[PDB]
Amino acid sequence: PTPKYTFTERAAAGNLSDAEILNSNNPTGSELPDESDVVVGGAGIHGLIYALHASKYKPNNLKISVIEKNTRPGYKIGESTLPIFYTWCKLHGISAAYLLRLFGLKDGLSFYFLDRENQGQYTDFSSVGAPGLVLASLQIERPMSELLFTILAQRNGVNVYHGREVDFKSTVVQGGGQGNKIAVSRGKYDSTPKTIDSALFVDATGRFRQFCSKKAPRHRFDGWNCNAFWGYFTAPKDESKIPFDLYEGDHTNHLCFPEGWVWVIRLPSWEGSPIANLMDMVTYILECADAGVPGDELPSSEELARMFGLKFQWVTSIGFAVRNDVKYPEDLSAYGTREAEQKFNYFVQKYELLQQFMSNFELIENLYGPGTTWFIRKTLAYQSPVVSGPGWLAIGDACGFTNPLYSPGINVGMSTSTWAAQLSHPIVEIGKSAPADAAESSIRKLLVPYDDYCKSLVPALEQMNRFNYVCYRDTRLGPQVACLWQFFAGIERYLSDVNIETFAHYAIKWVWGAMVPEYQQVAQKCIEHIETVPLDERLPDAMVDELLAFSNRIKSAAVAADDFSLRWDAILRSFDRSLNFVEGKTSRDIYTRQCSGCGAWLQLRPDWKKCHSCGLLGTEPQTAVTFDPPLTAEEEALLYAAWNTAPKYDPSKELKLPTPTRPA
Ligand SMILES: Cc1cc2nc3c(=O)[nH]c(=O)nc-3n(C[C@H](O)[C@H](O)[C@H](O)COP(=O)(O)OP(=O)(O)OC[C@H]3O[C@@H](n4cnc5c(N)ncnc54)[C@H](O)[C@@H]3O)c2cc1C
Ligand SMILES: CC1(C)c2[nH]c3cc(Cl)ccc3c2C[C@@]23CN4CCC[C@]4(C[C@@H]12)C(=O)N3
Ligand SMILES: CC1(C)c2[nH]c3cc(Cl)ccc3c2C[C@@]23CN4CCC[C@]4(C[C@@H]12)C(=O)N3
Ligand SMILES: [Cl-]
Ligand SMILES: [Zn+2]
Repeated sequence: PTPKYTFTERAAAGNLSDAEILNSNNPTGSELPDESDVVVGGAGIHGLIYALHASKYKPNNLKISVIEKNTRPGYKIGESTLPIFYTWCKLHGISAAYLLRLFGLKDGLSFYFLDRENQGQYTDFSSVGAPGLVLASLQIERPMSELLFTILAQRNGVNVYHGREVDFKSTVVQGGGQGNKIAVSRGKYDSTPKTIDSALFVDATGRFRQFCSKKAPRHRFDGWNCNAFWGYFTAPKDESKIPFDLYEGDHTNHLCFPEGWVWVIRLPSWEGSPIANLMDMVTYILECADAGVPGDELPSSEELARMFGLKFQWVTSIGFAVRNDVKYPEDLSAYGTREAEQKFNYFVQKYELLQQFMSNFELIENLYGPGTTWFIRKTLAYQSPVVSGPGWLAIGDACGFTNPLYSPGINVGMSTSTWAAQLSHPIVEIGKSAPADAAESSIRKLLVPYDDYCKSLVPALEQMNRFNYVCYRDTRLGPQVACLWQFFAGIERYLSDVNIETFAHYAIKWVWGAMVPEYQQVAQKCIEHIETVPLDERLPDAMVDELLAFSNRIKSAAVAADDFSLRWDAILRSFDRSLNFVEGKTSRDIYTRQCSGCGAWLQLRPDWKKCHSCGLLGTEPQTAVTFDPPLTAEEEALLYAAWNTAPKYDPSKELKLPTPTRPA
């Protein structure tokens, strides 16, 4: 495809604002429609996943308008994504060659557990992702993922309006498929709001819960909650002085300790780029995806930035997520002038390993505009007690949220967004095909499972969060109990069989494994023990021994009962094939390498000879995947064969679940 500069030129010819150039790409036009089947409040990632999935699940059935108050896709925290999300992107026709032009490669999770009383001691738990011919995960800058999904939405019959605000004071939402009247303005100062007559309203306003807060108070779980404070840093090409052995920047890295943990996410940033030029670059990428342009013949990230007049740089997202029963000194002014900055820098010098780690990084000022050098968010976890009602439902963060840890926000959260999307077709047709009272009853009954799923979902994720946090108080429980169990219970068995049709059904059965009975049993034993030890004390060694022996006893039976074949010892660096911990073991598969020119992490596969980020020809990517223990040529062929194309939908085949086989 020859690149087009359609939006760049249109923006300049008409002197168009950011919201105007974006809204000019809408199928129905740059102004709001008088009527729609669905109106979605919010074009964060979940409002857009919802709109894309509803449209793709049954095209040309629902008219969908997404209303977003930001003038262009806005900054959001929440950058790490997981195989289920990549698979969703691939099912929606965007595979890794194209996604890697926009986003950072993620190919593993790694955990380093710092001993608080023996400064400088640590242990680790490391998993790899998958070969490049199998799948990828992604580290995403959220202004770019929300732009990608906006453009993709507009190319699939969905209208997305930036610069517009749902007015929840004058909006009317009513049941029975009768009629919503969604008031949309440019903000509070605007006294010519427009109304969209519509059948279904979707609350995708995230943690602000702008509609469902009207139906129930925010719910908080018992016990401590968490706070987060974070910033953006350079991303060193040379990672070798990082003080953790075998550290890799293409993992989501977790530095874990009694008070909480630090995330470390390497990702490219497009900040400073004009919105119109970005629309042209994204549109080009999608035309290239449509045409099947091979990776090596697709321009690199840096070449796209030259072609479309963009700004591109590598950054590291680094943040604390710590318990809110931490005691701070009253005066933290030695550490900075803002609270977020003060608590971040204070926590870094509490651990010699965090200070040594951070000394590989340089703070970026105001990456996302003035005031954004530092971020702080307090009291993270909450649940919405009501997530649907006559004329509406809620998805994503508007249902509830727990913690950054294991990235449930996007990757588990998209189970609500994609199930709501699928359900939206019969909800709208019911209202068009039955009188009001029966329509409303039928819709209510259809949504009982969705309501029930959301109700038990956040408590399960909250118990998952606490399980990990308490085990992070010790350098044996963290890796050998909490990480082991999250990986065993939550690995996505039979993900290669998922298709658009089964996606929501599969996703709601996953829950990161947090509903697996043996997982809950080990989690409750640890939480019950550890929560009785004040935060400022070390766990008694006998308590660690007892909890470790318990975990291992439950684990060995649950692993024996699982029927899913997996080369556990190639994925986890420190465990054998039966998921037993091995004190010295370092061996495992190698799926990635760093470009020697630009530092970007790359997937090893023989059809990608050039770095996808800077274009430098891998000297001769003789560097092939290393399987340890080895695979034959046939076994390798078989592996890649399973992941080529998702199977067609078979309404008679039953869905194989992601979770371990039950013991019978
Ligand atoms: C510190 C931290 C780290 C995290 N890390 C991760 C991670 O690594 N991975 C992960 O998966 N998750 C992570 N999360 C969770 C993640 O940030 C959220 O789950 C996710 O961004 C929520 O998406 P959403 O679409 O529901 O809401 P949002 O992305 O918050 O979007 C809601 C949208 O609604 C809009 N809106 C609000 N009011 C109106 C109105 N009246 N009219 C129109 N529009 C409106 C807002 O402008 C906004 O764009 C993290 C969360 C925190 C706090
Ligand atoms: C199931 C997947 C998505 C997965 N899910 C994880 C969760 C955690 Cl917590 C850690 C690691 C993984 C992995 C690594 C896997 C293991 N599979 C072996 C055959 C194909 C595949 C898919 C992939 C692979 O190549 N790597
Ligand atoms: C298993 C069932 C009850 C189910 N349970 C769900 C839970 C969620 Cl969260 C979403 C969708 C479903 C479905 C739809 C299914 C899928 N099955 C395919 C073969 C037979 C069957 C039974 C039925 C079918 O025809 N429709
Ligand atoms: Cl993660
Ligand atoms: Zn490069």
